[PDB]
Amino acid sequence: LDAVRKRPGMYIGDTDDGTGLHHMVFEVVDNAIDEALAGHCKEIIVTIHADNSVSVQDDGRGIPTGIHPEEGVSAAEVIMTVLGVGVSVVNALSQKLELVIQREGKIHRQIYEHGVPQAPLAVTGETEKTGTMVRFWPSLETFTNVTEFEYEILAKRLRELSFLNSGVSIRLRDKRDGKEDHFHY
Amino acid sequence: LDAVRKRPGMYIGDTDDGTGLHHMVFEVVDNAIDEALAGHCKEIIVTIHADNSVSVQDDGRGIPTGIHPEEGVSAAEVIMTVLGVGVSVVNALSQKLELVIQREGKIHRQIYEHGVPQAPLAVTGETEKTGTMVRFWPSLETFTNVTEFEYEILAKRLRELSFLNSGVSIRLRDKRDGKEDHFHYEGG
Ligand SMILES: CC(=O)c1ccc(O)c(O)c1
Ligand SMILES: CC(=O)c1ccc(O)c(O)c1
Ligand SMILES: Nc1nc2ccccc2[nH]1
Repeated sequence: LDAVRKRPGMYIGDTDDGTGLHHMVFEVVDNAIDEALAGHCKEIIVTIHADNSVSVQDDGRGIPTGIHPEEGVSAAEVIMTVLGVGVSVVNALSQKLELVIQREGKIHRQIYEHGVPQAPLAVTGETEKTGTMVRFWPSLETFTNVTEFEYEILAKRLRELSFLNSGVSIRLRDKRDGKEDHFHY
Repeated sequence: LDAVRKRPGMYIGDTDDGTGLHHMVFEVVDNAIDEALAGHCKEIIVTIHADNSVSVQDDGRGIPTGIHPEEGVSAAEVIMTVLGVGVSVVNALSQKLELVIQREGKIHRQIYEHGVPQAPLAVTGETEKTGTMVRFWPSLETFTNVTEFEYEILAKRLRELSFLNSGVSIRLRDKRDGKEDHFHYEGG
């Protein structure tokens, strides 16, 4: 991931004018859409939190949790840490990232800081539901000037995606001012 | 460097009791002694700064600055970013690291933060002198509990090192209180 950390702008886009900041959300949403497509309910929830983080949930199968035979770590960790530009870019440029996977009757959790896992992916409980959730806090060392998520930039792109991905429900929620939308074709 | 960032304790040692913290200085000092040994004058200066950073400088040839054919970056950057334990561990576990190389009449400067170079190695000026200087700020995200450099730990070790490295002048300076030492054994 140091190649991404060296030149963030080349992977995510301009880190000063707000282009890169919002692309972080869109990269995560692309992965959530693929997961939503192969599930049953087919819904995604993008939430802007009051502390300037964004969470993207899907209700799909849950991304794979088993150990990757080559890398020797969880398959999820390989997705989050190894080089669509990839969510590993988003992880590398996030001062914190929380991963939650609901799969095969179990809830799995992992925390990253600047792309570095704080511990191995771990089973934290039981559940009937399935899906994946990523909440990330953009690194304020990387992202300058425009540091706050504008609602309408996200709403605009998610609207475009809802037409292209006709089977998927996309909800957008802003916890700062209570604004919300529901894009579905 | 992510392998070091994943488990800092495995590379630098205990990051709570202060032993790992001081190992950061001694790893850089071992590289400075290697560079000093290649010259004739051979002086090293270790300085504890008032902001709890430590600088280590030598007056040797200066570490290589040319672009590495495979890696596509300066040889200096390769040394600082590719995995004693190596300086790349020190760089990875420093919230800031400043590199200054004087070589072939040119001053070269580069800044790192948490192992990540902020720009490519750059010729910023001219010089009659040669040598390498590394100044690092230990990462407070990694190093907990004991976060300040004890003068006595460094002074004791540098004194021991002086007797193994003949002709190498080792100066220790503490800018917090003005305390300084000069270890120079000229045996053989
Ligand atoms: C990282 C990843 O693969 C991913 C998949 C689904 C998600 O809902 C998400 O937020 C991230
Ligand atoms: C890391 C390295 O090669 C190095 C060489 C000389 C030095 O004086 C120093 O502080 C570091
Ligand atoms: N603050 C901060 N920035 C970092 C960049 C890479 C790895 C760890 C880091 N901690």
